[PDB]
Amino acid sequence: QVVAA
Amino acid sequence: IPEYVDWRQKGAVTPVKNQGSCGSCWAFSAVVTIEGIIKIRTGNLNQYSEQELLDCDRRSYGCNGGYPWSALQLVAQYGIHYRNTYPYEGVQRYCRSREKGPYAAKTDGVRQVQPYNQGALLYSIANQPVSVVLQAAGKDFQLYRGGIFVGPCGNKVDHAVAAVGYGPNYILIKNSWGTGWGENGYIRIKRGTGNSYGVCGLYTSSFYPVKN
Repeated sequence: QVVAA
Repeated sequence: IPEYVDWRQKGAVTPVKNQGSCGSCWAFSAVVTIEGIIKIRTGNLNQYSEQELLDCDRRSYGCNGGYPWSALQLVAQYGIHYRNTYPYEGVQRYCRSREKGPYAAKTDGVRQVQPYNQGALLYSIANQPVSVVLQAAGKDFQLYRGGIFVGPCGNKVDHAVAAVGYGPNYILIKNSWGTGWGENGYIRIKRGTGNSYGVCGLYTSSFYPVKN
């Protein structure tokens, strides 16, 4: 989890 | 290229901003590279509108996300207004460029730095501020209060920021959280680690505005 914003 | 580069010393970066609860990092990031290349090229340092990129970039997603390469492209194509005439609201609303009359500045293009290549990024930063992404989700990055940050962090990039300098062992970054985060709003990230991704994935995707 964690990606574009 | 020299051993130290710091575009703040050349008077090419404006005060640190705070994006607040809007995922508008991408627009903040794109705007410090427009402010820097306009000063480099015209001698004038001005603040430009993050809100305009947030309302008007149809490829990006307003708050909750976007692309500084997409934002940079809109300014080459159309242009950008001063921050004053289009202030930050922290909320995406209708695109209002038309209503605010003529663009204050315009760019000629967008280039990408060759990824996973530290020397390529450092040569671009020696020429102008660059938009850069990194993994900012770990509480180590969030609780950064100063020093050269070495991690721990993975490479799951999620935050666009701008690089405005470098030194022998770090790259200097302008973040958009307050002046109270980090080093008055800045972070020096370890470089020269031999990791092609860069610390926290910093060499994953970097773009800069071309102005003629």
